[PDB]
Amino acid sequence: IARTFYDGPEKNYEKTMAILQIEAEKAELRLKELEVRRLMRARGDGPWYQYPTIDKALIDHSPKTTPDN
Amino acid sequence: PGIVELPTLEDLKVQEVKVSSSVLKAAAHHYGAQCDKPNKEFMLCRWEEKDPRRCLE
Ligand SMILES: CCCCCCCCCCCCCCCCC[C@@H](O)O[C@H](CO[C@H](O)CCCCCCCCCCCCCCC)COP(=O)(O)OCC[N+](C)(C)C
Repeated sequence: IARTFYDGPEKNYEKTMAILQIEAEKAELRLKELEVRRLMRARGDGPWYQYPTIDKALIDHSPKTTPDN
Repeated sequence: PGIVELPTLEDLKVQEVKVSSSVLKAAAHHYGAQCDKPNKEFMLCRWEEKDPRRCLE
């Protein structure tokens, strides 16, 4: 029965190790991702949460009938 | 915010041109022909400095 239907304990042992490594890395990635989102939303210095401002190319830099702009 | 600096009344004094607008309009073409250089210098100062206090002379 063991020879025909099953494998040795090493396969399950090392598959468990691989699965555990993947799961732990995903957990730490999720925690880091939440922290990064919080910091970016608080400070606004990252690529995320970049809310639009007025484009400066719309300004007209020509004389304006009056010296004082 | 700071104190706004203003010229004294003494250096704002000048010999005024005391002719009415019709006289000025009658003379205007020759006036713009003859007095072009100082007028243009003043108006360049005016649109560059953007400050009346910097173009008094
Ligand atoms: C000497 C007399 C006493 C002997 C009694 C022996 C007791 C065993 C008999 C009972 C049958 C066991 C139940 C089957 C469950 C096994 C399912 C699974 O585990 O088997 C797969 C293998 O598949 C097997 O072929 C299972 C086939 C069993 C199908 C049962 C059908 C029987 C129904 C009878 C119908 C008869 C005719 C009907 C007429 C109408 C494993 O997949 P695999 O990943 O590859 O194997 C990994 C191990 N390796 C790497 C070493 C290969």
